[PDB]
Amino acid sequence: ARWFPKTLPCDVTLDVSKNHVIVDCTDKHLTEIPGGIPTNTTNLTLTINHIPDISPASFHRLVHLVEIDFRCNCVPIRLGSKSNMCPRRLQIKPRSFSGLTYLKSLYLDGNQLLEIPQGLPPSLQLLSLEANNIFSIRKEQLTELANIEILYLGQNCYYRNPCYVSYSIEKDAFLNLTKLKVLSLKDNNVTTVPTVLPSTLTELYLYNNMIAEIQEDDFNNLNQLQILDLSGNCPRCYNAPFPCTPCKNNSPLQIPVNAFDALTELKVLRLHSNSLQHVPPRWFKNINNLQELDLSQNFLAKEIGDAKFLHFLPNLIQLDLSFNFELQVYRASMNLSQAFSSLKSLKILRIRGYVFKELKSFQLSPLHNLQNLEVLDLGTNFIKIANLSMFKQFKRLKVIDLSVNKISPLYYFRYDKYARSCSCYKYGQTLDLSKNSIFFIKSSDFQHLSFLKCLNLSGNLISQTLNGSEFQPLAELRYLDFSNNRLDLLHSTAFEELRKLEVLDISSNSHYFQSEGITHMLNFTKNLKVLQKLMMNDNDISSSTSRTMESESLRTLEFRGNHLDVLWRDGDNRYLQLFKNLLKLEELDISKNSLSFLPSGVFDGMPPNLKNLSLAKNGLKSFIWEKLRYLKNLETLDLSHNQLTTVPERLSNCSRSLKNLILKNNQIRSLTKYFLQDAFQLRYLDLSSNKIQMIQKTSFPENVLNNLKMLLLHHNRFLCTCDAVWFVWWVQHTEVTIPYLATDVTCVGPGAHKGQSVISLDLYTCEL
Amino acid sequence: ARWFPKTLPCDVTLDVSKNHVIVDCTDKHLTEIPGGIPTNTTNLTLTINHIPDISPASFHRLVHLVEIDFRCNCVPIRLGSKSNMCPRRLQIKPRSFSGLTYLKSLYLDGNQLLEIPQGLPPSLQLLSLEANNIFSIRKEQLTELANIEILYLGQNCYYRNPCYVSYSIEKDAFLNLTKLKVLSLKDNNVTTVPTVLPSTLTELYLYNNMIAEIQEDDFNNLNQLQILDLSGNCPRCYNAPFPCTPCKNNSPLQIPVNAFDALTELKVLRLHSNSLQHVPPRWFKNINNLQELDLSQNFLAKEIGDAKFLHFLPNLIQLDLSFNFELQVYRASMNLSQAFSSLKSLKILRIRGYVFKELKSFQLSPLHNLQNLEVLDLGTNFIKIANLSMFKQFKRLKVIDLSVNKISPLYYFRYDKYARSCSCYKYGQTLDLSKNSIFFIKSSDFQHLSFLKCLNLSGNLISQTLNGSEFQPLAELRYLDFSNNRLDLLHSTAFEELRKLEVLDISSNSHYFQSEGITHMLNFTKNLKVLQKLMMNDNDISSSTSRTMESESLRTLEFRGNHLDVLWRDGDNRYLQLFKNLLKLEELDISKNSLSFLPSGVFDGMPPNLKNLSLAKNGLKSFIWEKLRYLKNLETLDLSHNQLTTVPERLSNCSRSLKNLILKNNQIRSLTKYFLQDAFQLRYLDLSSNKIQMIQKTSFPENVLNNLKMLLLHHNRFLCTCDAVWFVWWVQHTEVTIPYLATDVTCVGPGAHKGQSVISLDLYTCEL
Ligand SMILES: *[C@@H]1O[C@H](CO)[C@@H](O[C@@H]2O[C@H](CO)[C@@H](O[C@@H]3O[C@H](CO)[C@@H](O)[C@H](O)[C@@H]3O)[C@H](O)[C@H]2NC(C)=O)[C@H](O)[C@H]1NC(C)=O
Ligand SMILES: CCCCNc1nc(N)nc2cn(Cc3ccc(CNC4CCC4)cc3OC)nc12
Ligand SMILES: CCCCNc1nc(N)nc2cn(Cc3ccc(CNC4CCC4)cc3OC)nc12
Ligand SMILES: *[C@@H]1O[C@H](CO)[C@@H](O[C@@H]2O[C@H](CO)[C@@H](O)[C@H](O)[C@H]2NC(C)=O)[C@H](O)[C@H]1NC(C)=O
Ligand SMILES: *[C@@H]1O[C@H](CO)[C@@H](O[C@@H]2O[C@H](CO)[C@@H](O)[C@H](O)[C@H]2NC(C)=O)[C@H](O)[C@H]1NC(C)=O
Ligand SMILES: *[C@@H]1O[C@H](CO)[C@@H](O[C@@H]2O[C@H](CO)[C@@H](O)[C@H](O)[C@H]2NC(C)=O)[C@H](O)[C@H]1NC(C)=O
Ligand SMILES: *[C@@H]1O[C@H](CO)[C@@H](O)[C@H](O)[C@H]1NC(C)=O
Ligand SMILES: *[C@@H]1O[C@H](CO)[C@@H](O)[C@H](O)[C@H]1NC(C)=O
Ligand SMILES: *[C@@H]1O[C@H](CO)[C@@H](O)[C@H](O)[C@H]1NC(C)=O
Ligand SMILES: *[C@@H]1O[C@H](CO)[C@@H](O)[C@H](O)[C@H]1NC(C)=O
Ligand SMILES: *[C@@H]1O[C@H](CO)[C@@H](O)[C@H](O)[C@H]1NC(C)=O
Ligand SMILES: *[C@@H]1O[C@H](CO)[C@@H](O)[C@H](O)[C@H]1NC(C)=O
Ligand SMILES: *[C@@H]1O[C@H](CO)[C@@H](O)[C@H](O)[C@H]1NC(C)=O
Ligand SMILES: *[C@@H]1O[C@H](CO)[C@@H](O)[C@H](O)[C@H]1NC(C)=O
Ligand SMILES: *[C@@H]1O[C@H](CO)[C@@H](O)[C@H](O)[C@H]1NC(C)=O
Ligand SMILES: *[C@@H]1O[C@H](CO)[C@@H](O)[C@H](O)[C@H]1NC(C)=O
Ligand SMILES: *[C@@H]1O[C@H](CO)[C@@H](O)[C@H](O)[C@H]1NC(C)=O
Ligand SMILES: *[C@@H]1O[C@H](CO)[C@@H](O)[C@H](O)[C@H]1NC(C)=O
Ligand SMILES: *[C@@H]1O[C@H](CO)[C@@H](O)[C@H](O)[C@H]1NC(C)=O
Ligand SMILES: *[C@@H]1O[C@H](CO)[C@@H](O)[C@H](O)[C@H]1NC(C)=O
Repeated sequence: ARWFPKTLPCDVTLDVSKNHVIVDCTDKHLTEIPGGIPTNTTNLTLTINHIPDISPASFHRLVHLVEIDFRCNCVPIRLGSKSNMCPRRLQIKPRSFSGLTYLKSLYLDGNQLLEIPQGLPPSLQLLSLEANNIFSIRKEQLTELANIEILYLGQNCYYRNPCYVSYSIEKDAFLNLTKLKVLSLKDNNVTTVPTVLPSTLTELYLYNNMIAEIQEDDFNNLNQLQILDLSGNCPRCYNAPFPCTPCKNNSPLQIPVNAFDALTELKVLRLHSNSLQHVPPRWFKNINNLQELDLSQNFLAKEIGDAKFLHFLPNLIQLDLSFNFELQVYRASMNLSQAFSSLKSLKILRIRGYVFKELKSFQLSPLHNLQNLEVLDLGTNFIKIANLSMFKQFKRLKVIDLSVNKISPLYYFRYDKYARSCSCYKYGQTLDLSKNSIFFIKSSDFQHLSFLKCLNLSGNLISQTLNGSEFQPLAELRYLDFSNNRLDLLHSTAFEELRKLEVLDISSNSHYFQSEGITHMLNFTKNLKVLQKLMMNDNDISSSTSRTMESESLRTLEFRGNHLDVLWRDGDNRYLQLFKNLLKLEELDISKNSLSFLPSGVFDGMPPNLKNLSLAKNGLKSFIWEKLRYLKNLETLDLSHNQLTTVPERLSNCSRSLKNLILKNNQIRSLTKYFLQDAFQLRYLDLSSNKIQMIQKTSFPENVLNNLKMLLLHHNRFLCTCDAVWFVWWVQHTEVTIPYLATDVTCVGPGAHKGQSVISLDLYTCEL
Repeated sequence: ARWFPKTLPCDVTLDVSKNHVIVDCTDKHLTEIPGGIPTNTTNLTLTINHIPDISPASFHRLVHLVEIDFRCNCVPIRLGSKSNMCPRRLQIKPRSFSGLTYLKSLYLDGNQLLEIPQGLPPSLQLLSLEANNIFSIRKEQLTELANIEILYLGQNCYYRNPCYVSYSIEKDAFLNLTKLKVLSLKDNNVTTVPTVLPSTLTELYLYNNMIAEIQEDDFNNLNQLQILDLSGNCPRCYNAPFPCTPCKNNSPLQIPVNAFDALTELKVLRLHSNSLQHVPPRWFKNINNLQELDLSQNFLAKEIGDAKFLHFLPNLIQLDLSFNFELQVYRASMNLSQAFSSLKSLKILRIRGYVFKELKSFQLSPLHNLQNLEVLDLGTNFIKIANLSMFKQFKRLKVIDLSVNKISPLYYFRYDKYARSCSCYKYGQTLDLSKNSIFFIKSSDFQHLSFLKCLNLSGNLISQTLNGSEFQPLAELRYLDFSNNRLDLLHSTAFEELRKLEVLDISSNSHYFQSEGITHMLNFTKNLKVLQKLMMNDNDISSSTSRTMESESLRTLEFRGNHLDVLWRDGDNRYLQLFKNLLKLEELDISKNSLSFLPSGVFDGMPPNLKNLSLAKNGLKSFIWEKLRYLKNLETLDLSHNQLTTVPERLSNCSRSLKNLILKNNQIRSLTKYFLQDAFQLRYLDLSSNKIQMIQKTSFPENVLNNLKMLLLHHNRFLCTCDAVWFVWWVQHTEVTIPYLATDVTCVGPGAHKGQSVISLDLYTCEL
């Protein structure tokens, strides 16, 4: 019971520990900075709005501001919305920030600014001006930034935001920024490394530029540098999904052998897409502490078979040599140099896109005694042959990734993976064979792999009648992803040899379920004694040879994207107890099953401990709410995206345990007279995207409403007449969380009130 | 144009040739028969409504009625809607039909009637009472039906509409119906064939009943019978998708060897699902003219290898022996008796669900000299091996169907396929291998099959880099369905050996398009010199190695379900001419491509003769209508299911050629002042399912409206005030075809008019 309603269209959080008062106005369709922002505001976010200008009046009384995030109020045309394009660039008048003596962070990215804003306070530590039109850096324009530590200037001149000229940086522009630690000049059309840079730099990003050559002294004074990224300078442009201009004569980025001598603290070196043909060992002479090295998207296929530089990297943790294939060559094998054995600290090795026909055990011998190796990624290599038993010498690994290959019996190609916008590994040893050509499996294929905990066979070509003998050696397996295959459940003994199986995914195996009159033994679960979760989504199941699925252990069943409407055809009672004997089942997802109605017997046929039931996206037109009495343990009921027109007369007379009721996206036009009357257990109600006009106190008693963790009412058809007097007052003065109050909890009428938020509604004429 | 607007909620057609006045009130949510039905009405349909009763007032003036179709006004609970269930059965008071002296047809199906309606006129020839609760036939209740020719009484006692007792038919109930030709007692729980039936019967349907035995004299007097169906009496219940009770001791339907002796005119005999183990030749002794024989869903696997009865069927056109497999037996081969060679007239032979491992050439030798054979269907047999070259001896066939098998290098199971509700074959010789396990193809696989015109490899496991050598022998092929495979377009020479290919379907081959950084040669079309149509739907294409697709012959390209939003990413101009060099292209479907906007250059990049463009289901939020000037041959533009808010100021100034404009399912709230001014080529406009409130005369000039073949305005937000005076009058008096006028061209306001049809609107108060 608030005494003064909050009409400000921003979320106001109070973090009393750090004295911070956070005002978040992100994406509120604002054309001006709203009035009434708290005077003690420390963090103000006005991101994704259409405020055309900043002036001394903008933050006049907000003297305690430590951060202003004013991003994307005039986003460049190619990066922004075409339905609501920005007409003019953001105008910043003088003395807008100079009075803010506590300002530490200022983000003005994506506003089409032509110059670095001046009159900034001396307390500023972070300045961000990405995706603007600033492509000439002058020393006089950086004088104000004396105490700056982090400076983002990238994305001011590239294909999604062109400047039509080379980027210019005056000599020693950044040299006297004595506290500068992070400098990013990525995606800027830069032609040379700016010199002299301040020796305090810890991170330097110069990737996706036009730097053809590094001078031997470009990084001579950067003895504190930890991260250096020169990627995308002389890029490898074959199959580039973005406009890509390589260096002439197919030349690499020219780096002198002594260019990194001063970088004794370097931990990360990124040389992705630099068209490199050799990696001279001399580069890493003085770099002893290097931990991450990205050499992907170069022409290093031959170098991988020699790689003498690896002898100088005993502390390297991560090495990436992906997409170094030679065009038009299909190598018979992967030639890894013996030098890989000197990478004592290596945890992750990635060599995708090398392109070779057959993987043999001895080709991985240089990796055999790398004691800290955790990930070996050889995906996207068009490997046709691989004896999986070779991985018996790789039991210590966490993931063996052979995904996207031809084995049978956006990251590397995105322009800027760090661009700013406006899984079974946890089970243990994983062998990922997903998106391969395995059409048939036999026990001998998995010999010597009894240590595996997860096997991903998703997206293979397996059209087999499994009988419980195919995975016999996989005694420790806990997770089997068999999705996107053609499983034929002729035998109820399928998967029974996987005695420790906890999760089975057989989703998207619709092939044999789509053809009429063939056997489907859905009772196969009875033999899996420790199975906790079963997924059989998108199988188009409309028939079954077994009338009951049984399990003493299963807790979760996902059965979405099937045809329970056909199995439960009215007059056919045979499958109304299909899930009844899944005695420990707690979660059942039967959404997207074309259930326009539920026959009588479905609720009585549910297993006894059912907690979360989803009947979403079914086209449900009616629902006998009283039948929820059968589900004595129901806590969550999802009826979203259906065609329901009513709520129960008494929700308490339907379920004594229901905590979360989701009714969003239905056709509800009104609530029953005593809907939530005495439903004291309800903690979450979603009635959003319905057609409710009125809500009276009898339907929504305050003794129930105040207990709610959340109440969603947005996108309804609220009629703001004098009959809505209680609802409007309650919404304005309630502590109960209701999202979208200042953006989509609106009056649709009458007249004057059409389109008006109920939070700003004044109904004084109703009490004269 | 019209002086008296039509306010009747039914469609009224006038067929002056056959002298009919057709009034169709189907599915109009009627609770009473509407007043003002034309007195000359001959055919009155009131199907799917909620009219609770019929009385002498119902058809008082309609003396010229020849047909009353009053079906499904009180559909049985298990067959009808659960959101709007019928409360009480249809009440028919006396003298409702007795005055209709020209009534020839009366359909009262699905109304929960308890007895055969009495007081029917003597002119009645067809009476239909399916899906009612009439399960006792008495001779006295049939005396009124003296001139009846067709009588449907089925579906009155079965699992979807139970009666809880056996069906009763009095002795000789139908005997004195001297003109009865068709009698259907299907799905009725009948225990014996009713006798004596009138000798004038041409068709008798007794399927899906509890008849365990046929007496030798049950059909002794039926010398005019052409169709006899006794299916589903002692059914084969393995994998039945409906409640199925077999005859005890697994006994078949017992048919004496001489039961069909009087049926000299029998053309169709259906013995589907009768658990038959033998087919005695003696059954067909006096049946010389039999044309169709259905013996599917029996236990005739052994009989197929003997089948001496086939020697007595030289005129048989269609033979079905599907789903006769022995449970738990996987035969090595198909044993077809040599007796099949005596089926001289056979055109269609179906033997699905026989279940055998290997198909060999000599197993089909009994079929070699059957000169009229057109269809050989061996689908759903779990065949693992088959030399496709064997079909060189079957060049005369139209279709060889091996669909749903395991070959590698609802019809038979529906309860009642004739239940009443309330393709490349045209190219020539087709070989259907769809839904098989072919993972790799080579030229030799298709040796001796140069005669084929269509090959369906849809839904196989082909993950190959085709290079133009795999289909070398298929010189005459015109249609290749390669959908639902894993095509890898590494080579632009794929499919080039198919020199006569007119249609290529490579839809749903998304596998290799979903993985980043691999080659995709979309320029492969250049080599296909007579290709007319290319389908590459649902491939998730977001990248391409070729910037242009080329073709001198292609007329139709389907590219729906891809990611042109990614290929045409703003700032990337490389693929804006992807379709430009498809010089003869007339139809382009680029719907479902996530195109929230179209970058500049898309329209200029279109090929010159483009006539039909679909941009449906894209989430398009804006559209520069002026760019249609580039498409000088555009005739059809589909912009349905998008988020457009406006129409062009003057459509004629955007396109001089546009004839069909589809804007249904958008967010349009108003039309421009002169929208259709001088749009002389416009013939079809769909503005349905938008949010239009008002339409003024200026937007819709009469010289343009009079050329429209159709104008769709339904499901809008029409505001029926005095400002809508022109629109309301025009809708009422126009001759332009506007569908859904009496069901979904409604006022949403103000007050009194909410929910009212604009056709029934009286605005006389606006002119006083
Ligand atoms: C087709 O006709 C048969 C009879 O020829 C109908 O079956 C009969 O149905 C009734 C009602 O379901 C059965 O009676 C009940 O039996 C149970 C069990 O003994 C008893 O507890 C009840 O009090 C009641 O007496 C009757 O036994 C059963 N007869 C046979 C021989 O099965 C059948 O329902 C009809 N089909 C349809 C679809 O209406
Ligand atoms: C990781 C990036 C992959 C890009 N390349 C690829 N994209 C796609 N789609 N498929 C590919 C399959 N392969 C293997 C391959 C390589 C070279 C040659 C041709 N060499 C012969 C000429 C004389 C020797 C044939 C090959 O396979 C049949 N590379 C592929
Ligand atoms: C047309 C309806 C098909 C119904 N049956 C079927 N439903 C489904 N899903 N898959 C099937 C695969 N097959 C072939 C088959 C038949 C019998 C036996 C068992 N016999 C062996 C004991 C010694 C011989 C094994 C078989 O394959 C492994 N029939 C199947
Ligand atoms: C309010 O602004 C301050 C200052 O810009 C933010 O402080 C940063 O918090 C992160 C952790 O989230 C630290 O890693 C940084 O070192 C802090 N920066 C400075 C300069 O102190 C703070 O996070 C902002 N709060 C919110 C919620 O926006
Ligand atoms: C990067 O800088 C180059 C120049 O170094 C820009 O290229 C020039 O662009 C103009 C306008 O298109 C042309 O008239 C010149 O001929 C180009 N010069 C050269 C050498 O190519 C380029 O546009 C800049 N990049 C971006 C994305 O703006
Ligand atoms: C109007 O009713 C007559 C009589 O019921 C229908 O006539 C049938 O037309 C079909 C198709 O030509 C014939 O096969 C039937 O034999 C005719 N029946 C009789 C009894 O003559 C006519 O089709 C109905 N018209 C419409 C459009 O409903
Ligand atoms: C591996 O590659 C190197 C060159 O990179 C070559 O010297 C060596 O002989 C190759 N060995 C094998 C086994 O291919
Ligand atoms: C696979 O390798 C194992 C050794 O780990 C060996 O026993 C087995 O025979 C090999 N099989 C094949 C097909 O090479
Ligand atoms: C298996 O791999 C697919 C990708 O091919 C991925 O979507 C899925 O999450 C993986 N399974 C698990 C359990 O990690
Ligand atoms: C399962 O099939 C394999 C051959 O694939 C066979 O060795 C095994 O005996 C079968 N299992 C049973 C229970 O017959
Ligand atoms: C599944 O049901 C069949 C009968 O249809 C039975 O033979 C089989 O043992 C059942 N399987 C399990 C694991 O209960
Ligand atoms: C689904 O049930 C699990 C317990 O089985 C619970 O952790 C989860 O919160 C439930 N989902 C919701 C939305 O409450
Ligand atoms: C609870 O609901 C049932 C069904 O609607 C009804 O019969 C019962 O009377 C209700 N309780 C009360 C107190 O009326
Ligand atoms: C074919 O089946 C019949 C019995 O139906 C048997 O007499 C005959 O020997 C069988 N021949 C072959 C080749 O299987
Ligand atoms: C397939 O049959 C043809 C005869 O038409 C023969 O030439 C060919 O060798 C056979 N192929 C195989 C794989 O047996
Ligand atoms: C190929 O078969 C599939 C069914 O497997 C069918 O949907 C498709 O229409 C067939 N292709 C043609 C061109 O008839
Ligand atoms: C295409 O593949 C076949 C089969 O591997 C091969 O014989 C043929 O030489 C290939 N074509 C070319 C042009 O390499
Ligand atoms: C497709 O383009 C490639 C170059 O990217 C070229 O080698 C090939 O000949 C082209 N194919 C056709 C059929 O034009
Ligand atoms: C126009 O082309 C579309 C496909 O883009 C097609 O579905 C439609 O039937 C065509 N209409 C006419 C009148 O040609
Ligand atoms: C559009 O209308 C203007 C004004 O009448 C005219 O100048 C122009 O030529 C027209 N363009 C087209 C494409 O009809």
